Amino acid sequence: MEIKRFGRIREVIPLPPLTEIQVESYRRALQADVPPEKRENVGIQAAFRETFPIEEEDKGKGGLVLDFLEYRLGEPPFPQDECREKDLTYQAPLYARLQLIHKDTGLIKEDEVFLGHIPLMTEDGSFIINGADRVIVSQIHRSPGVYFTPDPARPGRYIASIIPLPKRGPWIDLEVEPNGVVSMKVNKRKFPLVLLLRVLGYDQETLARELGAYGELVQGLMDESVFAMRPEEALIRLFTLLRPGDPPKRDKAVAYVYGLIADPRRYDLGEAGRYKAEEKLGIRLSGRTLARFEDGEFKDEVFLPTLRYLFALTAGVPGHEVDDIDHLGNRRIRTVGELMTDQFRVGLARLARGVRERMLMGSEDSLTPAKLVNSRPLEAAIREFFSRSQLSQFKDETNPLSSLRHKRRISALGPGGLTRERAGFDVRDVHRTHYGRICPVETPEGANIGLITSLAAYARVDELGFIRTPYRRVVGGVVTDEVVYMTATEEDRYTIAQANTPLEGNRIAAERVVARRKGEPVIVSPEEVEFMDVSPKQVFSVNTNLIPFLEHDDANRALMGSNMQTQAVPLIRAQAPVVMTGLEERVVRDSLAALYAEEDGEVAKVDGNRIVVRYEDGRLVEYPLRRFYRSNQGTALDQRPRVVVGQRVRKGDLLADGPASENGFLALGQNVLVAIMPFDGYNFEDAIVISEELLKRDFYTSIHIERYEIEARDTKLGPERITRDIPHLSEAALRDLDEEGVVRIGAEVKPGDILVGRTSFKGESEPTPEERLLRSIFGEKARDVKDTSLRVPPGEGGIVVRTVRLRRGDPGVELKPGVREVVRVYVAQKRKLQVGDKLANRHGNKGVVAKILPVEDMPHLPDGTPVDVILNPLGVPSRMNLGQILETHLGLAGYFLGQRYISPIFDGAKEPEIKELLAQAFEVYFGKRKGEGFGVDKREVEVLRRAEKLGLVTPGKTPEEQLKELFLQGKVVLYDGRTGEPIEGPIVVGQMFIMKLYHMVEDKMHARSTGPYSLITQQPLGGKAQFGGQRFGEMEVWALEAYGAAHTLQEMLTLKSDDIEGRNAAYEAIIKGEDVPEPSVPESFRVLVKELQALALDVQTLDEKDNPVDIFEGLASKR
Repeated sequence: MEIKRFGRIREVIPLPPLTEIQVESYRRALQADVPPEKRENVGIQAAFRETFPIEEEDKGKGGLVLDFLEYRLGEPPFPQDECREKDLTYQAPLYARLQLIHKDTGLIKEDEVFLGHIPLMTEDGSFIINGADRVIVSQIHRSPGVYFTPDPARPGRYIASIIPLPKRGPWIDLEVEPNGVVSMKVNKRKFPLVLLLRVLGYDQETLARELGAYGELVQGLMDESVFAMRPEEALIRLFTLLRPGDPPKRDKAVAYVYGLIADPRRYDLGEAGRYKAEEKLGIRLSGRTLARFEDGEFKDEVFLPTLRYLFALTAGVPGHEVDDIDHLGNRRIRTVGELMTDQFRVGLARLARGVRERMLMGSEDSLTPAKLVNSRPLEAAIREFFSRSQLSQFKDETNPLSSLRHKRRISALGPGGLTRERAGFDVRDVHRTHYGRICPVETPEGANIGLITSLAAYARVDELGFIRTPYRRVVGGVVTDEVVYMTATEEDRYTIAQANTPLEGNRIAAERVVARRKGEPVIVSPEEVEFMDVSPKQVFSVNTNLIPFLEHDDANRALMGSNMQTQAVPLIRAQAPVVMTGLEERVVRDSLAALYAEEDGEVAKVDGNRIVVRYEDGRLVEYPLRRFYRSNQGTALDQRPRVVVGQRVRKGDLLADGPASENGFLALGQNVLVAIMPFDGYNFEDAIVISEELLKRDFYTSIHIERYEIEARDTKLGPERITRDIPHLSEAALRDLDEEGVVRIGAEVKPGDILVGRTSFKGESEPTPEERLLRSIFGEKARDVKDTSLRVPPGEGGIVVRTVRLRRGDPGVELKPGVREVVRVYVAQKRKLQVGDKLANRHGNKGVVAKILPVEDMPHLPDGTPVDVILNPLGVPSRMNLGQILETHLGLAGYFLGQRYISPIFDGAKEPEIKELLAQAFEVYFGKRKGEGFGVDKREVEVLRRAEKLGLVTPGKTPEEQLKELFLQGKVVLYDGRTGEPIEGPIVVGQMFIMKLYHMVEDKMHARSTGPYSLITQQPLGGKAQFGGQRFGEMEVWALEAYGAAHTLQEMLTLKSDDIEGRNAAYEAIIKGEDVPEPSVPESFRVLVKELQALALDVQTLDEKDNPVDIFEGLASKR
């Protein structure tokens, strides 16, 4: 096979490390690989320094100084796989150096205290919390700064906002309502903007003239002069303004709080907050946030500039001071590291809280180790974030691509501080700045609609979570190969152009060429083009980039296509698309599906379980291959060796293929020849007709594994024994229960077979009088033990492949309390494609198999080769994704030309280039036909007749020539298969890639006859083996109500769900073939009446004449 790739836009730079976000964030987060000497001090070390110097001075005796030296964590308790076999949280041990000082001679240094076991990251970027690999999804929010937004209801003038995160930490607003008041609010109630400047030292005269000479608003400032005439007294006066009934005297205490340390922030001095400053408003910052504690007299280079800019914003063009909040230079992305560092610091505070109490509890000086440190907080805290945070979830590894995406996805629903469930509608939409920074497709149509999405191609989190998107520079009419990752904000200052601009190299080629200033499409000139787009790829996400001709598909349906791939299941037979975009390679590679060769060398052994290669460096290493592992969602992950024995390997070449790779290429589902016409009704709205032949070959077939588990619980009635003993009826069911108790590996288990046996006790506390007689009659001596045995749940099982049992003397495992022992049973099964299944191409055409046709009679081409699947055309006009029809065509060429292609995103193949390849295909198709010995059918000629009358072929040309034309159009003649006659009119056909979608647990069609019932609510409930009833909602009630369905609705409310006495007599009646009984009162009704009686109210039903009647049959009358 050969590869031909069409578009030419010089791809200047390789895509970045896809999991860089997850990997590097945790790198900077926990800087543990490098000594405390190394400078990166953010994250852990930062959070540590933040709360370590615990100064506790006076109330009794103090002068406490506990100081941090160096943070070191290094020897993991156990390893990865052992952490999955056994329930274990892969976490590194950490204990930093600590030394507490004394006001008396002595400083005790108790070196280590290991508090907090913090999880580690896998080399791919995923975690391992408890058994399941988990992932921490990034988030978005208002980057702590100051903005000015238009006022709420009064059309008049807008107000100022100062945003300080963490939560604890004031939230300021400056608003002027001139009849006599100005408003500045910290927690809530407002006060004067000048009483404060006065406090700091700004007097009426110097203030008003320098700041607002150009600003008449200065008059509101010098207004209440009575108080402006006393400096430091203004300090006490504002204190007075706050409200508790506090001591007037507190020298410089609260001013400190809004001064240097806590409330304002320790975000790195320099670029954290001072960036939002010098560019947006005001020039300097002395001390991180408005901070100072040297003379008692505070300095505030921030309090005056904010007003300075409000006087400026309100008075003209110092610049145009309006902040579009959604500008990404305002909305920041929280990489993993930050998310963990914050929970780590929260724990540090919980820790430092308890320690303070113990600076008073310890008797004399030996209080360094246990007296100050308790590991209970940090454990619960960080543990809670990895197992319970709404943000970290099961790794979605249906197929690698999936998990990769789930690792990079961004969420709102988080801290609660940033964006909750209320809407913020504007945020949900795809903002202008989302360019190269977020996929415009990447959003879950439905409930949580704009609140989530995975990021883009070249998108990278620079220093602080600001997705900078790359844009290359173009000085004059010259375009460069240099790139600038720009902030959202700066992007608007320049005139940027799209990549589609005809380029000669550094030369722009057309005078009137498109560019877009700031969210506005603008036809600019080559001389104005300041910057240019990097690529068509950076615009979207990975998951999306994988789509062929994205260019021709409605952005709405292209979403479906992207989410579809996230639902792709690994087939034992994985093939790459006949037509690819170009990243399939990089996907499998950057994801960790296939195994690549470190350095050059030769191959030694090629097992089905290992490839021990020999590098030319004089070394050889064994490369195990995850034979058959269980993915979180139950898909097979096997590495099939692609290298033979003794082979010189290039550095970075596929030794084995990942779960779904063919040859280092991503491959899901399989390329199948497909006709695109209507069949009877088999493909009616969105139904798919499939050729039986597809099953003959093991084409769409997938291996699944479910993990049934049972426990031996300790009841006070007697331990539940796990034995081959199944008390009541046969040995026939005990065969596969070979091992005494457990089931034998390799045994075929059907629904209702014993997977594992167990024996618990009969009653709650007492034996049975009636059951006493029966046992005695045929065999008194009857093991009173109950059959509580894990059985195959309806639905399906396969053949047991592995089993695990953990008994009494536990190795290094965690058995829950009461839990005597556990028994796992891994079962595997081959899933061959069937009518229930759903398959869908990358474009979005989704559909279910409705009929598997015998190759005998499905559409067949002139040469005996028949089509595998017949897709309905109707599904194409409405939806707008011609891309699939473009794929099919290139596919046809690749079938006869025996070649695969790579059509980039928007630069790819072009309609003429394809008509070209089709022209070559015509000779392979029909050229052989010529030589093989035959010409054209009566049929082939006949469909030509109807085709020229149609208008597909130039009348007057020879059939040979006419068919070429007809072929180039992408359609060929097809005969029925059932009749052998032709299908009037050419029909297109070709090689379209189609994947098979994963079957959810719901897919296991749930059918329930009778079963359990809830304890307080008496409505049907399922769980383990009984399916659980379907819900009959109001919307459905009305449906019946509309109909004359009286009884049928009664039934739905009585006999079927709540009529306690009803459902019982119901069953029994049915059992005897009795026309079911007439409904008794529903328990929902009785539950109610009583609920109602619980409250004073008395609800009594009445008769024809206002008289009693009785709902509660006979249990309410007394005694």
